[PDB]
Amino acid sequence: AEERVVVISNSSSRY
Amino acid sequence: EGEYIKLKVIGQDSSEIHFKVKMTTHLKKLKESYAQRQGVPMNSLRFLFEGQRIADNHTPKELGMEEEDVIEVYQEQ
Repeated sequence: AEERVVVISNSSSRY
Repeated sequence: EGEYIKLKVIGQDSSEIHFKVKMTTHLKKLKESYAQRQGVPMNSLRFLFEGQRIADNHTPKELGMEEEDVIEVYQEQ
């Protein structure tokens, strides 16, 4: 398996 | 700007997915992403750090985690 690295990162609303 | 640390998450089958998180990240976000990628419900899994249960609102800072620390995933079941 290849290495796997996952990065864990309102007035305009219309509804 | 604080730095990401990279954690290794080891599954029941010894597969690995690494996650970058900040020291203040609530680890529910890692749990949810892992479960999504495994295609199973988050509540079917328990996530351990040094054998102790990782809470949704635990942070790496609270757990004393560092670069290259390991999280193990077991069935809840």
